[PDB]
Amino acid sequence: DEIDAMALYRAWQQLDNGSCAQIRRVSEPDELRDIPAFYRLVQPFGWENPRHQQALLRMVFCLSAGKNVIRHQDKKSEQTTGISLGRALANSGRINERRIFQLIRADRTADMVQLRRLLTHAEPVLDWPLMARMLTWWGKRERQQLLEDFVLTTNKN
Amino acid sequence: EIDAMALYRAWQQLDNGSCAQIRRVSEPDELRDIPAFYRLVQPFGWENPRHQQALLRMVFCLSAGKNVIRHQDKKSEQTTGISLGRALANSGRINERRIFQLIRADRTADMVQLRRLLTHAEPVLDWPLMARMLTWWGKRERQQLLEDFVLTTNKNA
Amino acid sequence: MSNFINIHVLISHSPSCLNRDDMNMQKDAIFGGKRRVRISSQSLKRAMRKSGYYAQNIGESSLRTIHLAQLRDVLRQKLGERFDQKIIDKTLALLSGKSVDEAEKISADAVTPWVVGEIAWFCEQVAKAEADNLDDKKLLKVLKEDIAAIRVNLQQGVDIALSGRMATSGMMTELGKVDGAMSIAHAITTHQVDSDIDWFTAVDDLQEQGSAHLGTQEFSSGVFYRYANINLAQLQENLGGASREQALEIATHVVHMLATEVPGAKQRTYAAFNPADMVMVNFSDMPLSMANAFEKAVKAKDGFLQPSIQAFNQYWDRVANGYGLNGAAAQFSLSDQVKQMPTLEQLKSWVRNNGEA
Amino acid sequence: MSNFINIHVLISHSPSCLNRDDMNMQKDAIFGGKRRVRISSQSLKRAMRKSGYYAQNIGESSLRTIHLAQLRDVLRQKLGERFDQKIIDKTLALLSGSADAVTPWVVGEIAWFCEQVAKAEADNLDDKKLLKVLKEDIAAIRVNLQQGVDIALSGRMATSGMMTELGKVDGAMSIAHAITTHQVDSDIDWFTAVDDLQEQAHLGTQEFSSGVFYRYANINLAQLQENLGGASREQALEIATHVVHMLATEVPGAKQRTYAAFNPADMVMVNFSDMPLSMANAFEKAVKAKDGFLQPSIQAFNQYWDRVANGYGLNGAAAQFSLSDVDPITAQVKQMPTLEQLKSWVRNNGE
Amino acid sequence: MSNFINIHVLISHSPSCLNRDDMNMQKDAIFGGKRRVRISSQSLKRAMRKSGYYAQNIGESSLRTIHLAQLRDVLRQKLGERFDQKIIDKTLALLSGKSVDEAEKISADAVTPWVVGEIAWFCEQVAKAEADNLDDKKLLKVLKEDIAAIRVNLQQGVDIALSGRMATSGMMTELGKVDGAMSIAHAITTHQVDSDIDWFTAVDDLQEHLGTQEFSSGVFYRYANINLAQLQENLGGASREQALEIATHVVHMLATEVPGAKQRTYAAFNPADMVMVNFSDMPLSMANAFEKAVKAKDGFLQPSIQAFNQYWDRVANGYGLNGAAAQFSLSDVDPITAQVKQMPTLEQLKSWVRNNGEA
RNA sequence: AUAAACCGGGCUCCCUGUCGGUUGUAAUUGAUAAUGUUGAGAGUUCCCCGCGCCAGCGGGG
Repeated sequence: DEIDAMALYRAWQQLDNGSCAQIRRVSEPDELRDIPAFYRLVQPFGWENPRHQQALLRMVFCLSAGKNVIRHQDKKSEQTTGISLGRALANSGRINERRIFQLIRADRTADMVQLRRLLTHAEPVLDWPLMARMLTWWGKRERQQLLEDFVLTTNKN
Repeated sequence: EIDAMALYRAWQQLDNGSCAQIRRVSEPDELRDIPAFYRLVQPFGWENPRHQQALLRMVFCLSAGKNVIRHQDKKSEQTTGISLGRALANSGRINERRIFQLIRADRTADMVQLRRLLTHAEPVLDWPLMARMLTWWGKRERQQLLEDFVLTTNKNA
Repeated sequence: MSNFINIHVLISHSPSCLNRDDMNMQKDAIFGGKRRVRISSQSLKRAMRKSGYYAQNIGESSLRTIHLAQLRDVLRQKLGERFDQKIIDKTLALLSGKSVDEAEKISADAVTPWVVGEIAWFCEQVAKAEADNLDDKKLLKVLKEDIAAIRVNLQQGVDIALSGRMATSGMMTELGKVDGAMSIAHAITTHQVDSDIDWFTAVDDLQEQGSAHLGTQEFSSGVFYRYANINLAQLQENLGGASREQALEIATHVVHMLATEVPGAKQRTYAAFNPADMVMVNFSDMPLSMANAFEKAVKAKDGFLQPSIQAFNQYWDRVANGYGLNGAAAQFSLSDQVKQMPTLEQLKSWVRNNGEA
Repeated sequence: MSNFINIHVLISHSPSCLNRDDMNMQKDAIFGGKRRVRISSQSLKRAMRKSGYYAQNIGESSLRTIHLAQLRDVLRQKLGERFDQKIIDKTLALLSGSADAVTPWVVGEIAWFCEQVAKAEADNLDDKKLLKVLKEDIAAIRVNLQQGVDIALSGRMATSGMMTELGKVDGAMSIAHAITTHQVDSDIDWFTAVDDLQEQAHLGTQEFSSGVFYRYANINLAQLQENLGGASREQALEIATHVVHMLATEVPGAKQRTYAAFNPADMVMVNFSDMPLSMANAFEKAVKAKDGFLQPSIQAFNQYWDRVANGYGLNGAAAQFSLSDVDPITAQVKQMPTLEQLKSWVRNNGE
Repeated sequence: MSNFINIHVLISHSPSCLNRDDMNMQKDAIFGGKRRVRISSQSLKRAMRKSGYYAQNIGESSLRTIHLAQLRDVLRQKLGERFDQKIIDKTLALLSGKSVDEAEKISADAVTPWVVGEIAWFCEQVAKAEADNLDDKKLLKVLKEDIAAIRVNLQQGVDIALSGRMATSGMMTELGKVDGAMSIAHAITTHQVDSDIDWFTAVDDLQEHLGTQEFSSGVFYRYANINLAQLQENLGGASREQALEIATHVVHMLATEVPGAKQRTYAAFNPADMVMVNFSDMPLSMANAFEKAVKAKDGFLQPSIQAFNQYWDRVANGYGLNGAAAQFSLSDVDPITAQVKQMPTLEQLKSWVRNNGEA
């Protein structure tokens, strides 16, 4: 029912350099639909179910920042979730607050483009399945929560 | 809407002279320069300008030959029949890059290339579904063609 | 005759930042559920007030301040040839409600508008009152008699005649209440705007800077809808009972300025000196804005300008028919019952002539 | 021939602040669990009553004067069981210095005065001193007798001089609070005050927003006719016409000099009924934006009407004027190209 | 006489990356709802400021810094033969509002433009004020009386006279506040641009990993104007003709200078294909000529120039612009109607500008 | 005609001034699209008019 995020992650990690190269050339999420290698990548992960397509398009798009741009790290046994996207972006020390500002205010499509730029720039360390859920919904609530996590992190750290 | 199987049956029973005369075009609009065309497509609402573009495409593909496109009805189990992309993939005669360069090919470049693929592959398919695809023929129907092709090729291997 | 005059402007700006807030981000507003970029009314006002067109066709502008010491010295300087120093000081005191020492720091209650002409007139009055050893509250009593005589002075302070003034202290509290004759709306864009950001640096000519964090400046371009109306009667009153012709004159200047003046912010580094591409003027018995023409935000097609102009025109047709608005209207446009005007000057003339030339 | 007229209006305002509270924050209301910007009943009604349109078409109506002379007979046998004709005729003569019906607030106030006159007769109080005691009240009622239509439509002024209980005159028109059809994203303006003598800053804030407002009003025709001395339905419908016009054009005055939200309404529907009803529940589930808030709001209105009108028993002539060409409403509701045509339609009882 | 001089430039660049941000991305901007490529006004300014042409026809650039230690040392070396070290140190300390020790690092509040001529002048004043036992406050109030006398020194810092200066510390707050005479806009393309991407590598000569760079070509619209009166004022009261000469050099530089970025690897050394100069009472930009992004036909250049010419026709007729105007262009096709004098060469244009638009 | 009725929270206000994101970088090496094939047959060509020995001939679309 729910999309496997970790599977897709590892899949993207072990992808052949040519396919990765072919996917890395999209400049917009929907362009992934122009690319054979993409469908081959997401076929095992429920692409054929319309419910999961938009979601998958985002996931891959962000991953398409690089083969190891998004470093996944498991959460600690103690805490209930791992590192959030905002927090990681803030932790990188390379992302300026106004970037997030203009991100959460961006139109559809544009936001994902911007996000991917931020990911290449930061090479964040985060709980990937968490980010994946976030991308799965990606609405007002989530954008806001992103900026909040960023702000509070940058505040303490 | 436009009756498909009617147009197909008309094409199957057209006289060989008209048939060969139609095949000879090299671009859909050239069909407008041919009488046999008008007599063929008039019973199916050519007179309504909304339906014209569509018809021009459909016939063009049919113009590959009187028996290049083999219709086959969908099985009662299945909700839809064999789409074009699946058919092409099933042929074993088409190369992925032909399809890729097909969906990235400009109005017009596009139909010519498709007809070449049709003659080459002589596909068995649910014709009215193809007809619908040709009725709309926009970014997502093209992308869907590529999807079906790639995914079928991966499935079958 | 119609009391109200409506001025609509569609003007398109190249990338720029014509107004910002406490975080130096472009001022915005939500309309139709989508973000428009906004140029506030006060900004437009001050733009027109301090313009050179104003200075050459309308006259002197009010002087808004809170530093009665500085104002003291200024007033001494430009009135010293007509009045005694303490006649001046006295007048200042009576109007401000604060004692005019030779202190170098004297604070009013708030930043208020000072028309110099007005103050000169009050200086004549206070001179009189000084000659007859008259008590202040009685001078007040006398002056409350004929307020029009004081408003006649706002012809050397038209900007207050247009935008009004509220009074809180001194005799102004009784004599100074002006209700503005011009209503003016915050400029907003006819389309959704996602603002761009400039990321700049400063190269230090004495050290090869390496890693650095770049400064940010929000900016955007946009097609703005400006709207203002003028209440002719109230202008006439605010000016001391001036003729309709003088009102219409001032109105025409407001049209010009609303069609040409652009706030000054960051213009030295973004240069958005664009004239307006559409100006329509419309006489009416009840003021009405055309903002709702762009509530459904304009989607671009070959730009935002033309689609905006057409949105405008269509809503104008629908409202004119719907509410039966037969009033003189004229439209000036750069692009190929409303009288069309080839040049801005023809429009201006039309307005001067009460809308029938 | 139904008693109530219902007026529904959808009007969109560009960025502004038409109504705020003691903290200079825009007025509020929760509906359907979500917050809507509000413009108070008070604010809007005042907007209407103090307007120039009202002044010319209500405050300067023909029916605006009540001539006491023509009211002698009816007055006297409406007051005969409480007072002798002497005391009555004396009173009426005092006030002033053919008709068969009389407005109740008239009868009430006249009654109070009568009582006073009798009271003064018993003490053989001099007439001069009598008038000297109640100069004020005389002036008052002489004023109120010149403003008939106004009082009939809107009710008594907040300072009227009315003494009795029948003097507590309700307006024939009831005006609801206006709320937005949608949840609002409120904006906050940050401004400064440049000191032209030391431009070398202290910022202040004003809240503002834009929105699609649903105005609702109803008119109690019977009450109107009664409080005009038994005037005909045609006349009451005339007045109603004027009220429709106003609810479609008049806008509160707050901060309009600096925010100028001078907008006309985009939809005006009039609807006759036996029971007056607001269509606010069309927006109980708050409108979501789709190419603006206006079209979806209008659509929600129309479809609410379609869904519940007949079931709620709004069987009565109904017409709709609208600028936006969205999916039309039930065949039974007549469309109107012009406000003026809607007005005329109302004026002739709806056909 | 007209107070404002407007400079419009259409200049076409071959594949390049002339301005980028902290993420190696081309600077862009949205106009007419389509993406233009952008070159920031700062970039243009500093490219002009530091150019060779400026060095040969205007003079030495201002020295912009925030490091007062280094500045101290510099000022010593270049002025030492004229003043005691302690007069220099004191002048710097008074202007900056910081204390000039023999401290290794002494940082101002911000990067400010300094002119050595100006600092010298202040050194004289501080010296006579030293000789007269006059106190710093009184010195300040005295100097405040004749500002022009300080603005004359900006003839050795003309760039400051053009782009201005702000101060937040020291006597400069009262004295060194300069209001820029030249307004200049970000350069944007007249058309939509979808940037290309160069995928590159580096070959390791001792063994047997791809990077990326965004680039694009584009037809750019440069705009600037100069406020003659404010220039004259900012230069101490200089002549209208000296003003016009400086404005002329700005025309030249805006038509020929190009930011240095990525140029050694992309070499977009193109000159302008159209330059129009136009005299005016109220400054106006022609950017709106390209609000409707220019569609290509036989290039972007020709249709951009025609679009320009048309808008200028519409705006000039519509707003009744009677002002001296002249246009230099490398294209042959139909220009602006006859109130716009045509110039075959750039130098004829510049002469026409030097001559207040009558030659 | 309901703690109701009658019933504005209302007037004034630039967020302004200064600022190159800059230096360096082959995508490169290997690769048949290849085997098999009459376009044969067949006078229909839709309209007007003229002539005719009614076999057809001719003029005009």
